[PDB]
Amino acid sequence: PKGRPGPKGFPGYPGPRGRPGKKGPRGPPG
Amino acid sequence: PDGDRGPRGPPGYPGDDGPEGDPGPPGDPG
Amino acid sequence: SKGDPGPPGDRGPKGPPGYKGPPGDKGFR
Repeated sequence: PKGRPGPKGFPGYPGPRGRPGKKGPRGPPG
Repeated sequence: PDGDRGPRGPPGYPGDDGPEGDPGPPGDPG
Repeated sequence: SKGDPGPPGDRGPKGPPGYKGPPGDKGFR
């Protein structure tokens, strides 16, 4: 007799990291 | 017996834009 | 006899958050 279907594959790689965060707010006046 | 495990899934999608940068330095005194 | 191949795996997790951004500009004089 034919066996059962094999198990589901493993998940793929984690996705690429997101873009670097936005540049910070401008600092206070001197 | 069970068949082969299936193929790995495709790569994940991109992550979020990162944390905002630090506030900048103050203007020169002033 | 050996069974048929299993189904494809899930798409991988969403990627990690980006690295922290650069320092903000110097303030107005």
